Amino acid sequence: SCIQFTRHASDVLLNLNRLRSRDILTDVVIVVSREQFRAHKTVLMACSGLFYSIFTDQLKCNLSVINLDPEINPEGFCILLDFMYTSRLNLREGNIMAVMATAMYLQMEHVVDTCRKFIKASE
Amino acid sequence: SCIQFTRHASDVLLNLNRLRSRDILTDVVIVVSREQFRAHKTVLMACSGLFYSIFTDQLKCNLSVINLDPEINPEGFCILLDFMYTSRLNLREGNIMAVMATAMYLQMEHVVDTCRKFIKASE
Amino acid sequence: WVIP
Amino acid sequence: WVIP
Ligand SMILES: CSc1ncc(Cl)c(Nc2ccc3c(c2)CC(=O)N3)n1
Ligand SMILES: CSc1ncc(Cl)c(Nc2ccc3c(c2)CC(=O)N3)n1
Ligand SMILES: [Cl-]
Ligand SMILES: [Cl-]
Ligand SMILES: [Cl-]
Ligand SMILES: [Cl-]
Repeated sequence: SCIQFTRHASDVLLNLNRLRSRDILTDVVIVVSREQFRAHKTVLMACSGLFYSIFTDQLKCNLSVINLDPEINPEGFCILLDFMYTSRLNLREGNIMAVMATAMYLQMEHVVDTCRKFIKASE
Repeated sequence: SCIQFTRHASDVLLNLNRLRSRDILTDVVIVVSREQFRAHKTVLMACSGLFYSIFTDQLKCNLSVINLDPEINPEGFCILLDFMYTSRLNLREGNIMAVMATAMYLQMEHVVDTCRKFIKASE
Repeated sequence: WVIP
Repeated sequence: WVIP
């Protein structure tokens, strides 16, 4: 018999992104080919199968720095980190291959799906 | 020129609630008249003007235990904590006064608004 | 607010 | 996915 507030989830995500932009309560640095990205472990886990596995590990859950595979493109990661905190994906002809490869590595199934569809339309 | 995934914010909140239910990466205990509630500081801040003020304070941001005012009803808090992580509010004739008072103290403006409207309809 |  |  609950009532539901339609905009609640969007408002929560908007506030989490405001915290990220002001570097409030960020608890991890993600290192991508020397580029560094500060974030909230819980948000990373909520969006990515890879981060979910990493931060549920009894040893890795305590790390303040995570280094990604050197094949990962920092721009592709940045676009995906922005998507995690906003639901918006900056998908362009020039970045789609790097975004898809990064989403496959991060295990972000819905992003991989839209990249496959956009690539298939161009062939 | 971004594309947007409609269900992303809801899916993020659903995963954050799964983490809460398994007590994964919870970093604070909220004490309400001896009852204890584990939660994520970032989610509490994203939903409540009171928690936002508390955890942006340079001293309180580091506390692992927060004690609420003794006038706060634990059931009212529990219903609001559930709403924070799900967008669903269990509003009933028997709890509406405690829920509204708790939402006013926590500074959750949209919850206060629906409680005022439901109370006005019954008069 | 809605009935979910 | 939509055009926001
Ligand atoms: C599976 S239970 C669960 N519980 C809590 C969290 Cl934080 C979580 N995250 C997560 C797991 C897998 C995947 C994603 C998020 C995005 C994706 O494409 N795959 N999962
Ligand atoms: C105001 S900027 C901002 N930035 C980040 C966060 Cl985490 C935040 N939360 C917050 C503040 C006030 C209120 C709420 C959340 C719910 C409500 O009714 N009032 N606010
Ligand atoms: Cl470390
Ligand atoms: Cl995704
Ligand atoms: Cl403490
Ligand atoms: Cl609210």
